[PDB]
Amino acid sequence: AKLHDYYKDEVVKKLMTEFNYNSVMQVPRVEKITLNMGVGEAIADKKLLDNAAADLAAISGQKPLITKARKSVAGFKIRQGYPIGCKVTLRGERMWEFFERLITIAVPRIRDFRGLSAKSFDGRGNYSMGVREQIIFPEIDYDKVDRVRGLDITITTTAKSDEEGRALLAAFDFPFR
Amino acid sequence: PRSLKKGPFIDLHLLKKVEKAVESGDKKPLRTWSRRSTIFPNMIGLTIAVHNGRQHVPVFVTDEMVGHKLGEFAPTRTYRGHA
Amino acid sequence: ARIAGINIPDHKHAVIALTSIYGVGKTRSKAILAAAGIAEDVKISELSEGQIDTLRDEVAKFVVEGDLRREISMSIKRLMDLGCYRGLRHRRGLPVRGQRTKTNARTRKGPRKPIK
Amino acid sequence: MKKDIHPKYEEITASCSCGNVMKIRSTVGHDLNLDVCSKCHPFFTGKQRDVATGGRVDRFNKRFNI
RNA sequence: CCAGGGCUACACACGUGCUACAAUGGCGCAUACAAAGAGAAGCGACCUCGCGAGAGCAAGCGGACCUCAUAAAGUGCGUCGUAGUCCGGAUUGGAGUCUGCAACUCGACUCCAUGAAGUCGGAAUCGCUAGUAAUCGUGGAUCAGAAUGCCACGGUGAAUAC
Ligand SMILES: [Mg+2]
Ligand SMILES: [Mg+2]
Ligand SMILES: [Mg+2]
Ligand SMILES: [Mg+2]
Ligand SMILES: [Mg+2]
Ligand SMILES: [Mg+2]
Ligand SMILES: [Mg+2]
Ligand SMILES: [Mg+2]
Ligand SMILES: [Mg+2]
Ligand SMILES: [Mg+2]
Ligand SMILES: [Mg+2]
Ligand SMILES: [Mg+2]
Ligand SMILES: [Zn+2]
Repeated sequence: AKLHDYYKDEVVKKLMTEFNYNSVMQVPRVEKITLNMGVGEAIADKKLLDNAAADLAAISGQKPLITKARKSVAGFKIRQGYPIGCKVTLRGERMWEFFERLITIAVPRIRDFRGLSAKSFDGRGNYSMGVREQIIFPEIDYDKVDRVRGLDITITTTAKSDEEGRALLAAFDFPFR
Repeated sequence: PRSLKKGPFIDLHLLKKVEKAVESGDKKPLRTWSRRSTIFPNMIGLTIAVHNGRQHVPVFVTDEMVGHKLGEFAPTRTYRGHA
Repeated sequence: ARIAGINIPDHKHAVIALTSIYGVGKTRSKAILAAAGIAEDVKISELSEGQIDTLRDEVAKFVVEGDLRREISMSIKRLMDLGCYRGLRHRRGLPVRGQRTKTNARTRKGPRKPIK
Repeated sequence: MKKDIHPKYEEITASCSCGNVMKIRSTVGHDLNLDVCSKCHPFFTGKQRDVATGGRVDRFNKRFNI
């Protein structure tokens, strides 16, 4: 957790100024960063579900939790209980070491990288963005791949409104636009 | 395209028409049969209704129409489809 | 063996494997290596690590992968919204360069549509 | 964390074209080479010059002079 | 009589062609071998620039004298080693040159970026008996410009006919 010490010493005192907080507990922080692969093509065979979890475990070094269908719908042709995705919940020491490689190594490797949106914080601080390529990480070999996946990022935080979460991540010099 | 040591091509009459238009200061639709003349930057901001073989259809010249020609905005055939 | 924001192949030669960049051909890649100072028949693998560094400083001055896909999409959409003759042919799927469309217009229109 | 199920994880050291010799913790196993650190990539001076919308009149008067 | 437009349109149907789907080939480099033609408002050496089509200055010839003019396939050496590829070249983006009052509709050509279909084609059908077929170049007439067409020329050169 390199960037966590950078949060504690300099990002807190910055945010105390521009929002006039009257308690050290009132400043925003981040709770968790969640990485979802919605792999719908596992209903054809379990072979593609198994190699998608070998990707995202190599990216973020925890074991992925396979998700299941909440309700059984016919427009997508799934029952109630079919495995339809995976996820990893990152917290604490392991959270910032994804967020270190994220805004330094992994994100500027995107083909035709222009920058990210900022109207994308759903009212209550929580940023969620999606990535179009699992190749961008320095983990997976470019030649050893077989099938292209895709995932997203969800940065849950303790910001009260839409504005405080934009100013939180901006003091981590986040590459908006 | 026309050569560059020759320079641009324009009719001598439409050059006198646009000059007389800007010097007088009108927004009257100038009707001219010069589809073969290249638009000059004094023609920007005027309505110049260039003929298409059948009638006169108006063109209000914006910025991005400088190196083009007037015939490109006056379509000379007509086509909706076969069925 | 990684040049210009894409991956360039390993076991192909010098001037050939650079043509994987959207923006160079056989001629412009000879301009890369004759300026930099590398022989042309070595592969992109077994180029040294002081060789891949400077080779992008030859590449960066060209308008390439993302910088070149946007200005073509800016060029064609600029022809769309003026109302020129060219952009009418870009929004109607009928070719632009004067060619006969009575017969042999099978690229811009796609292959043959049967009558229904 | 459970001592059996997880993949390995260890400090590696990442080298970029910007002269960075940077230290992370990653599941690669070997070392790492980069091309774009977030200190060099055209993100604060690149998006400015790459647009270049260009003066339409200066397309016309660079070609010639009357 | 005149200016612009049309004869160049395109859900589509048939006839005749050129280029292809590659190694008996592509590219690069060196290097051998023709015949028939035209030319005065014509063809336009060398030199000088230009990535190049060209431009500049400007000899030479009414022509077995001079120019158009460099034949290509081939051979020597070298590489790429079966992939939609160092095969194929369509198609579009930005620049150009030229002839021409004038290149938007609606010209040819150059340079650079893009790099489709196509991996030998169902039934059916055509040409050809020897310097033929196959192959690869080259000239000419119409013509300001604009040949995969038409007419003419040589190089290589088969299989087979009970
Ligand atoms: Mg390329
Ligand atoms: Mg008339
Ligand atoms: Mg006709
Ligand atoms: Mg048919
Ligand atoms: Mg080729
Ligand atoms: Mg060969
Ligand atoms: Mg020269
Ligand atoms: Mg194909
Ligand atoms: Mg080419
Ligand atoms: Mg094959
Ligand atoms: Mg002739
Ligand atoms: Mg002619
Ligand atoms: Zn780099």
